[PDB]
Amino acid sequence: IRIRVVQMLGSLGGQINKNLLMMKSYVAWDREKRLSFAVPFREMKPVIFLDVFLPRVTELALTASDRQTKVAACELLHSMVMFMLGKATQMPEGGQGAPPMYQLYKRTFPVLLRL
Amino acid sequence: ERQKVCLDIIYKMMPKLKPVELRELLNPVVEFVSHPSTTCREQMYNILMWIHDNYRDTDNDSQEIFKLAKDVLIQGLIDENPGLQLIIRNFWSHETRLPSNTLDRLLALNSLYSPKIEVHFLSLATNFLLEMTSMSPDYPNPMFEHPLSECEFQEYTIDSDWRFRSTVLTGRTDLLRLRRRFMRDQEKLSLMYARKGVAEQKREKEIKSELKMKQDAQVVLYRSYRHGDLPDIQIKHSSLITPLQAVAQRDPIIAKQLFSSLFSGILKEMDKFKTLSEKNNITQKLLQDFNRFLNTTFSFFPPFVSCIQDISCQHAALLSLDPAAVSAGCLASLQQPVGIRLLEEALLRLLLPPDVLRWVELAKLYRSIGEYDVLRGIFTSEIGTKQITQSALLAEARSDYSEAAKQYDEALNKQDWVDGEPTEAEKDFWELASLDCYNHLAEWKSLEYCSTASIDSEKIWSEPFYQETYLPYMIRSKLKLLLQGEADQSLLTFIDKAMHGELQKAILELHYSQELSLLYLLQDDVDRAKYYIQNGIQSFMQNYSSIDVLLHQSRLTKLQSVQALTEIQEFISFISKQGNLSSQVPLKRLLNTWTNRYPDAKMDPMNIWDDIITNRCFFLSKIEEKLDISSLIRSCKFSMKMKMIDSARKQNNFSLAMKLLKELHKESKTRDDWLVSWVQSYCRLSHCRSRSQGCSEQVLTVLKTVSLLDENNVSSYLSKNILAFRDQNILLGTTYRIIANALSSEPACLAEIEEDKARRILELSGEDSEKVIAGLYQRAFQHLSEAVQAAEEE
DNA sequence: TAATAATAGTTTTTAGTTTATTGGG
DNA sequence: CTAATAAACTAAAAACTATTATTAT
Repeated sequence: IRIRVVQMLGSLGGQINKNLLMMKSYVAWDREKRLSFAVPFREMKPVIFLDVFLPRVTELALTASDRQTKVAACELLHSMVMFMLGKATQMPEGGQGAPPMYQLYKRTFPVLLRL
Repeated sequence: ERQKVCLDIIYKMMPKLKPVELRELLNPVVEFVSHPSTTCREQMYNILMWIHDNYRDTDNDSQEIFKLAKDVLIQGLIDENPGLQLIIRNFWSHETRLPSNTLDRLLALNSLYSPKIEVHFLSLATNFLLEMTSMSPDYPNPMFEHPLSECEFQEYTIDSDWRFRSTVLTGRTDLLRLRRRFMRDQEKLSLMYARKGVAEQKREKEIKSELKMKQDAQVVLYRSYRHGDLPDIQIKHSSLITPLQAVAQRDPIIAKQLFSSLFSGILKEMDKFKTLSEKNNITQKLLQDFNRFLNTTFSFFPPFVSCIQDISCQHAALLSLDPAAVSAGCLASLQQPVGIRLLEEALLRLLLPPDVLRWVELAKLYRSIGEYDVLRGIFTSEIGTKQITQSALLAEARSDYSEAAKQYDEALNKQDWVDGEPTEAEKDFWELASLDCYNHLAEWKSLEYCSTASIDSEKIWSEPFYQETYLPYMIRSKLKLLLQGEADQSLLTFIDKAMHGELQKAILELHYSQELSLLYLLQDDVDRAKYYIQNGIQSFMQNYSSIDVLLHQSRLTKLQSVQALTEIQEFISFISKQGNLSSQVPLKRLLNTWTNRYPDAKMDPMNIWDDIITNRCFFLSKIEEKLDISSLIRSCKFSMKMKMIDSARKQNNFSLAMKLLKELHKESKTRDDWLVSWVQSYCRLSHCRSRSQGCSEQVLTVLKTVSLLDENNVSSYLSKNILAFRDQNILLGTTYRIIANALSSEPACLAEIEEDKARRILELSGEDSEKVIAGLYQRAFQHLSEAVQAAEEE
């Protein structure tokens, strides 16, 4: 299937093929690190941010081949979303009373509903 | 049996041996990797781990044994059998091999590297650093001690099947042993028939079993899910790390940014409690490690190189890599702009300025990405030692590569340097820019000038890193030479000796396999050509999966590459499959159609262009030599070349193939239509040739002999469409307008001052310049009007 | 479903010509 | 007035390994 796709896509025409790609379509998903996570260790424990993971795993589990990858990414994002909502309910931030991942909610609810 | 017993021989007897006999014995042993049987593979792995543990310190030859042992181990870190992967992961992940400290794990994974598994090291390192995080006390504990609210979190089980959606609308057992063999009241050959029939049913059972197994293996989850009306935040850390490592082994890019994040965080946590001397020393150790990593890698996987330069970006102390190495990796792996910032911030932190190396690397990478603004914005500085380079680049900014090549040649041949000798990197810039502009100069002569075996008498021409840059240009030169109908076998002998040497052959298939395919078509090795081309296309689509979505331009270039790949593979997909020597199938009448598919106009620079036409013409030549038809192929290539020259004029690569146009005119007398089309092409090109000196240029050549004296068969004596006729009227009015404007702007031009045939024709078309400009404006208006009434007739 | 029993491939005589070698008449 | 013939010569067949298909299930 994939070799058929690539061969006939090339057969179509390069500038015609260019139509796969204008507000620049990306800047960032947040104005600061509204979400973070500290990975545990036997020794001291550094902190990791899920925000860089959020969008790309969102499309990766949205639509791709290799059903194994789809299921694994979906499980990861469900654990992720449960953790982030728990963190939001844990210690609310400021700016709007509590906009913990408010814009991020605006982004994640559509992908959650379409998946 | 014999291989396994021999490995067990070695395993039992080697603990009583000298190092020298061990080194004698291991060379005819270690190569048994990639054996079809896995069992011998873990047997030799046991041998390797034994000698790995036994050799730690002394004699440098035993140390070499140790080095080769860890090399074969690390290249054994990939196996098709997942059990081998599991057992080697368990072996390496032990504290003895990799100490339990996180920074110890970091330095240990730096200590290990292989050029061939650079695709998978990021995922492997993530797996090593995450699955180890299992003895933390809170690791089994939930992250959040509090639940959301009161709820019943009963477990929700999840099924699994090969079926998918949208498929359906609506000794106590001695009785058995005593009764097992009561054959006596039965017949022998009847039982034999029963046995063989049972064998037959087992055969088709195996058939249906393998038919079922054709689909993917059943997907397994990695986290138990509870059920309730309120979400359960109180869940273990395993619940998130295990899917995380799973997907890390699935996708490389997510592994890339998570590795970057964990690296940055762990350094930002280690720096708080260690002495600055030790942290600094560790930092230089890492810098040496990354320099080694980039120097040793050959198949520059964009994720790995991009992540290592990115993690170097976040730390100021890490802005000290070999900048030429960074430049080469970014250009080769098409991860340029982030490495541009690497060079920029390394310059910024470092603060007489020796930064000319960083300048030249960023400049060549900006030239690679296509733009020119940064080039002049930088070289207008005093740091630009040779303003000849600045003049050359600004003059070729209008795609005038000939003069730029001249500047590069005279600069490299300028022995004297009153302003001081240019650095070696500047000369490397000059020669590589000459190579690129010669690549724009699609003729084979420029390519041969590249292949003139550059100074210091430069597989023989591959090992130095400068030669590594030349190799793509050299082979492109050679293929463009040979494919046009030339034969030297020098390239064939070179690639034959390049088969010898695993690294050189390996890089040439992993990057440049379609070149192998086309030369094997030249040698009619269609099978190996198919092998090379399928390898190339699958590797390239894997790379397209690897590359990120932000850099559109790299994806565009890849798109044109695979476009050319698909035309050549569909050519090889139709040679004599139906049989084509006298069977005039419409396929030949169809492959040339749609202008022989889309030529990808208005963009997609000229190297795509000449590759497309050259392969297409070589193809049709191969068919016609293996098969009125010649008239069809001549018309086809005529159309191809007209689309070429028109698009490249739209490309404004004004250093067109002049003599190609001249020969197009020379045998343009096939029919009137062909030469007419060439005439319009040339005259429109000269119309576009107006520039700053377009005044003197256009008046010196007024469409050569005034539209080449085309007033014999306009629209083939109007027998063609009058759309053609209105086109020549448009062109004639256009050149009249250009000449009249040129004379009005410059009444004192030298050419009109010069007594020449141009003077005669201008006064004929017109005394005083006012009368002449009025007459030519009248003629222009007349011809434009003629085009106008010819326009409305649809 | 997987064994062992026929079983050709080199030396080596030996008959089967052949000969080229005398005196017969 | 026309020869067995000793030697040379090739041919042919047996002897001794000689692994190699070959059934059972």
